[PDB]
Amino acid sequence: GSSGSSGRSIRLPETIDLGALYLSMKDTEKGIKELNLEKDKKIFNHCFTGNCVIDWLVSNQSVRNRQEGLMIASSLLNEGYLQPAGDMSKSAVDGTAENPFLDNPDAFYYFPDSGFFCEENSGPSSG
Repeated sequence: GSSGSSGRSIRLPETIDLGALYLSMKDTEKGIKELNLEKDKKIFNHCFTGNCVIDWLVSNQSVRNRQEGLMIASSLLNEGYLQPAGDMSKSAVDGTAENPFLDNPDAFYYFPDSGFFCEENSGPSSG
């Protein structure tokens, strides 16, 4: 255990700790549910959509509304708690945007701990 906060103002909710939050999402029943979708000829396993993440925070009484979860969800991607999956969010976390999160149902995300494995789905060719 080690504490010692510093600074004039605090953007993030001092009453919360990203680290502790990410743990709640790791839960099977008290965490964010994942799925198996295929994009850009690639089936990402153990991947969840954006919206799901945002809501998951609201339902857990972590935020007041979606927008509110935008910060918590965005920070998770800045620290590493969340990993982008798809040229969609990927282009964001790389682009010049205060928040890498897209709070969109088309944006996928995976945990750095969850057994994430991407499989390239080949296509039917001729000859």
